[PDB]
Amino acid sequence: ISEFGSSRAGDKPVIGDMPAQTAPPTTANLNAWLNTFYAAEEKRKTTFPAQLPPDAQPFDLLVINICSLSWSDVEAAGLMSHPLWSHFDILFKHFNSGTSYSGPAAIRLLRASCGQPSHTRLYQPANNECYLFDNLAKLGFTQHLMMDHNGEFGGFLKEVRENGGMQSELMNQSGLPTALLSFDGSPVYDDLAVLNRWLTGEEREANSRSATFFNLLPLHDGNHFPGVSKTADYKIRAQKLFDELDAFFTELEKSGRKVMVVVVPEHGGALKGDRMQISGLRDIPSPSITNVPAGVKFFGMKAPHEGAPIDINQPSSYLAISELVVRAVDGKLFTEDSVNWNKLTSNLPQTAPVSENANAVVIQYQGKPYVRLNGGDWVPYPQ
Ligand SMILES: [Zn+2]
Repeated sequence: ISEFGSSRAGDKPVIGDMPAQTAPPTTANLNAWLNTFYAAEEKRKTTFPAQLPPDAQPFDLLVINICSLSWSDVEAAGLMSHPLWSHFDILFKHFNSGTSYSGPAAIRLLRASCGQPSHTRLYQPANNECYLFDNLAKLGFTQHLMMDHNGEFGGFLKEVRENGGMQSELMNQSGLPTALLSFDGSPVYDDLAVLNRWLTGEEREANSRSATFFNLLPLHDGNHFPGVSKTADYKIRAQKLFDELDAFFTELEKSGRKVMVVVVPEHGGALKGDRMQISGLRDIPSPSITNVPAGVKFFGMKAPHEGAPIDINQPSSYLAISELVVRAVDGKLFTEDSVNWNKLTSNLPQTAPVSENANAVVIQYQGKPYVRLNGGDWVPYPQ
């Protein structure tokens, strides 16, 4: 409503998804903006239904959470035209991962059903309604945890269990082929083999509903082919991963199963360095590191999406993934003769691109990036 417009009697105040940035960019104003962002975010949640309707349709949710993959990395690797990108139904162009470290990224994704917390708040219990997989478990979705690695490094599996709330045994990894040896010496299993094992298991369950969290490490720095001294080239590993995901999408299409696949990277690999951070360093969660390619694809729909993916251009983060899940949770979109793809992809929650690690916050303010180290004065991020 403009200055000489009127609201209607009884109108609620309109709550914007992103707090305004009209004040000049001083330390005090950027500090105040961040506190305003935290306040607004803490009031945001996806509301799941109390129970599924009796005519709900079972399907499987598979969340594919990829370490060390940002749009900047895809560009630097020369992989923007890989066929995988064109295979999604929905593709986010300004999805912010909120952090540049793996543990906090996974916790943020597991807490996708509420607005974005400060880094501090990630490591304290959240409201039960914030845990996406718990919301689904409540509605009868079997929970699965899957990885292409053992989760030992960095206490990652412990963080997923303790702070992410995912209290499920790691799916059996015995007999899987090894694709890489990790920077810590342990195996990174072949992703197509992990996904095919998942697909056989789900196929054993029938018209079950299930929700799987799958974390993938092949793009992490320091990974090598067994016996090879040098770190495998990033673009070779990324091509291999994208070819395996595309092959799996083909397998999923052939299966006829109803599946919602969400691909959401944790954070970038810092393949292309910048003034402050040489290639591979990611202690500051810069815009390049945190703008990641998130996508959604539906399989087994009576009326599948045709043509190129629907681009979501607005600033987004995990809350938008949770909203797409609740829009799908009754399974009815899978059996509709005609889907309103506009409505399905419109009015998704927008989230300002704020990113944090324990010691640093990065924001965009009036279109420019700033960093705050340990609660001190804001400084322009040097890009
Ligand atoms: Zn990671």
